[PDB]
Amino acid sequence: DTVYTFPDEFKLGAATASYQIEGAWDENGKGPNIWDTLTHEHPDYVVDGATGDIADDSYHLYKEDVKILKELGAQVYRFSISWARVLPEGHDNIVNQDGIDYYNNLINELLANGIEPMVTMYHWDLPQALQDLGGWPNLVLAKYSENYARVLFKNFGDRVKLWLTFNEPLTFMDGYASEIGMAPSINTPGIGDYLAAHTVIHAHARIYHLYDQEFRAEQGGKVGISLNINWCEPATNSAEDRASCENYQQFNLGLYAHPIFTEEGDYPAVLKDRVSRNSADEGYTDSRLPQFTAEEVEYIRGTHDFLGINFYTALLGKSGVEGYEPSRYRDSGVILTQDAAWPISASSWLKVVPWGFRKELNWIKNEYNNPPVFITENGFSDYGGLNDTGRVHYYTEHLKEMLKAIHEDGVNVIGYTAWSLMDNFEWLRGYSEKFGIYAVDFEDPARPRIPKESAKVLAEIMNTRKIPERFRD
Ligand SMILES: O=C1O[C@H](CO)[C@@H](O)[C@H](O)[C@H]1O
Ligand SMILES: [Cl-]
Ligand SMILES: [Cl-]
Ligand code: NA
Repeated sequence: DTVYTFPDEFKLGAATASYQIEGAWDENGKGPNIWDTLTHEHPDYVVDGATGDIADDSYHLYKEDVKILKELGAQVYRFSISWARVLPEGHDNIVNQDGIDYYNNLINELLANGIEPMVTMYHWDLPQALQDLGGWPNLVLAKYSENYARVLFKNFGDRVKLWLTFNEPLTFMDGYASEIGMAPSINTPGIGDYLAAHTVIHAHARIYHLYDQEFRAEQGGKVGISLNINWCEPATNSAEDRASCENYQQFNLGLYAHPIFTEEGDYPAVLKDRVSRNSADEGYTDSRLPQFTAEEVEYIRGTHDFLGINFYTALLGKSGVEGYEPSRYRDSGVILTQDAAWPISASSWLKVVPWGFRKELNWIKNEYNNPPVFITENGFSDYGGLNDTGRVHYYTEHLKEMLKAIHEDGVNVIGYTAWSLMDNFEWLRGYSEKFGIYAVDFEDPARPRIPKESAKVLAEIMNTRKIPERFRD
């Protein structure tokens, strides 16, 4: 039963994000963010015209969140801080004491209940005042991000020892690649999304160096970043299809992880080279991919204490090129599909491919020299219901695959937080797609959280520190 047992030091818990759960979008001095803007000005972009104005009301109900975390037996709670709740103007001239108090109250409540906080600084909710300068494509945001992090480290770092600078820049960069998509819903594919990535990488590095310079000696914590990646399985066993899947890994994970997690640093060569060639062929004087100087490469590489991974699903990849010119997908040189045989979810993009998790963990181990990996998200959507057998099966299979990666393959996985503690605002899908292990009634002003079968099974896993026999192969 070794392969079914969690290592003694391994941390298990659950995860949320600020805009998805908090509500109180304009309460007690909080400034507006790009998701306030999207859901207020462009309800046509969101299922049901939903907003995060109330969501789970975790701004008011944070003690209820801690209660269910304690019931679950979570060792760690991953949550994010709302930038505009703390710095309503984005810049650090005004610090909102209400925001400071709120996150202190949550942190203190967690610790009093024996649950460790893990804090994501940026989970997609950029202050609108910073978007008005251009947002992530504008490199000035790297210094603004440093200043925001300083406020967080100063106020919370005495009690928070696990930090993630960013969540899924691969996803939020796409807010600069569509007029109707993720906030801020700007249509600059193949140009502005790359600029956003570049700024994020710079920002991450500044934040890490800040921690080293101003806080680490005193606080003794760890700073990472949460990167999402799908497994990409070759459609056939050919060398050509394998090449396309390597392209996928480099264009999705490597975009962020090669600069930070390798000894060499910089973007992956294939990323630089394919974008350079495509840009030339299309008549640009300059490559659409921004460049790091040698000094920047050195500054950025090594800025990590662990790697956060969000893992959900897999794709098939075959040799070829498709997508619009210009775009990151077209530049990446892979044709992506899903296998019809894979079990479905309530999300078009999410198919159940648990063995892909093990493959991805091995890819990461080999590419980045077995960094400590914390699984900061993994989970499954349905449309509702407490007898969530699909979600239970999703978790038990993915945890089994992860445990094989640890025990059989030697991957240094150090923790795992399920996405999500509770049903919440699922971005452009509104409240229509449910990812929680606790259900929430969004028509009940009290927003009660009630356990699904998956919450019960995860509690059993957390308590026993093993995969129960009935879920074993
Ligand atoms: O990777 C993610 O997947 C989740 C499910 O789509 C989403 O809700 C989180 O905010 C996001 O970080
Ligand atoms: Cl084949
Ligand atoms: Cl049994
Ligand atoms: Na302060």
